This record gives sequence, structure tokens and C-alpha cells, in this order.
Amino acid sequence: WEIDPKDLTFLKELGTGQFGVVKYGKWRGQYDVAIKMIKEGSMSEDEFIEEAKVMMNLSHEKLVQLYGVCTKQRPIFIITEYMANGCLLNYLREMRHRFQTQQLLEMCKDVCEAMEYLESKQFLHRDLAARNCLVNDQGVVKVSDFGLSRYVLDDEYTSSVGSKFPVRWSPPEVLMYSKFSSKSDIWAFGVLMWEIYSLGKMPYERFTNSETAEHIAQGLRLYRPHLASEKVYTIMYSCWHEKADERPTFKILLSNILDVMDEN
Ligand SMILES: Cc1c(NC(=O)c2ccc(C(C)(C)C)cc2)cccc1-c1cn(C)c(=O)c(Nc2ccc(C(=O)N3CCOCC3)cc2)n1
Repeated sequence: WEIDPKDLTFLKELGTGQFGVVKYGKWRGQYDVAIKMIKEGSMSEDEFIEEAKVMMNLSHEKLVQLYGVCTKQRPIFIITEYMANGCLLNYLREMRHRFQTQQLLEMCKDVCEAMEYLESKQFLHRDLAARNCLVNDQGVVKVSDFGLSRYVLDDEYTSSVGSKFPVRWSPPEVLMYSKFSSKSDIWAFGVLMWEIYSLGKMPYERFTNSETAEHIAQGLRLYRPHLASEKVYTIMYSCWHEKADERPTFKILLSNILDVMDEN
């Protein structure tokens, strides 16, 4: 969907991301949207435009929808669903003292539903983390910016030794071989559950990226957050098998989470 930029009203600055400026606005004076203004040089644009239909056709209640693009001008725009509560990582830290454990599990379920959908579509997120989940006005968590890491033009982000590469969310085979698969998203999802249950702490805080890489390659795993039951920790820990083929699918994780909910 090529959106007519005349149909967009910019209303508020939402900050800056790895493509530059993002704004809150309305489409046809009614629907809230977020608008990424793709900073020139920041994205592999012809690759993106060439491949974006698959990403727009991803449709699920727990994905932050890509509604369309504006490509007949520069900078190009990516128009998405608007999420009033911003990123999950901040939401966790801001409301840290208010969450009940049932709500944390619900958040895990939301993310797991989105990822099971993506898995079913053989579509990789590649940068799953609380910072890449957003929260709407009703506390529903949704997965954002799935697939976009592929188009990033920034050596600090694209190199596994870059300062921006999501090392703390990456399995050994990504760190060593750049081998992304369903099972590297699984690993990241485990780390995301850990961010949720730790109420937004940084994974491997006080370790550098390279120290993190070194020690996880040797078997170091994130400790159980105080708020995680042993059953919940078992679920997140299952995502961290050194060998990719020993990790669960998102279908299995979803069943695991639903079982805990029913037990609860
Ligand atoms: C996704 C995003 C980025 N980041 C990126 O664009 C980005 C680009 C590429 C990547 C890859 C690395 C994966 C390629 C990652 C991220 C940067 C800035 C804003 C948003 C964003 C988006 N949406 C769709 C919202 O609904 C929303 N909503 C907000 C709502 C509220 C607030 C806010 O200021 N709040 C929250 C409520 O309490 C008051 C303070 C902030 C944002 N904020």
C-alpha cells in the first residue's frame, strides 16, 4: 500500500530510532499512526521497497502493523500502527512497582502469539527485545519492526562487534556465524521474557558486549528474576540451549505459557 502523503497530518515528535525521526500523526484526520521518516543513507531503500510487500501483508493482533509506505518523495515514510504507551522496556521500568505476576505472563503470551504467527509465516524478526515491543493504551504488548534490521545501513549495527549489534539478545551461532533462523528469534524471546520478569533490567549488566559473547559461548546464562516462578524460568531457559535444534518452537512456547496460565 502506497499511502498518499497528503492524507497524513503530523502532530507530535516521538523521538529518533535507527532510521531517524519518528512522528505521531493522523491518517485521513482520524486514525492514529506512527510515521518513520527514513533518514537519507540510513536504510537500504531500494532493497526495502523491492521487498516490503511481504512485511505489510503480515497481519496479526499482536504485531505493530506496517500499514503502508510513501516512496514517491525523499525521505521515504513507513506508516505503522500507533502504540500510546511507547516501548515495552520503558513501560516496564516506569510501572515497575505496579505489575502483578499474572500481568507479566500476559505480556509474554502477547509476544509469543506474535512470534508464533511470524514463525508460521517463516518470517524472522532478527532484533526481538523489549525495546522492539510497544504497548498500547490498554496494556497490550505488540512486536514492532520485525524484519527491518535487514535494511539497516550502519556498521555499528550490522557488525557483530559493532556497538549497536544486539549481542545480549543473540545465540552463539549468530555471534559466531551470522546464522539467523527461527531459533535465533527463540533465543531472543527467552531474553525478552527475562527483561519482562526483571521489570526492564539490562541483560548481563556490567558485562561488555564482547564479555557477554565470551561468557554465553561458555555456558553463562541469565539468572532467574525474583518475580519468575520456577515454571516460568524453565520456559525462558529452554530458549537458551547452546544447540539451535534443541530449542523449542514458538508453537511449543505458546502451549507452555498457556499451561502455566491454566495451572495458575
Ligand atoms: C519504533 C520507534 C522508534 N524506533 C524505530 O523507529 C526503530 C527503527 C528501526 C529499528 C530496528 C533496529 C529493528 C531496525 C528499531 C526501532 C523510535 C521512536 C519512536 C518509535 C515509536 C513507534 N511507534 C509505532 C509508536 O507507537 C511509538 N509510540 C510512542 C508513544 C509514546 C511515547 C512517549 O513518549 N511516552 C509513552 C507514554 O508515556 C509518555 C511517554 C513514545 C513513543 N513510538
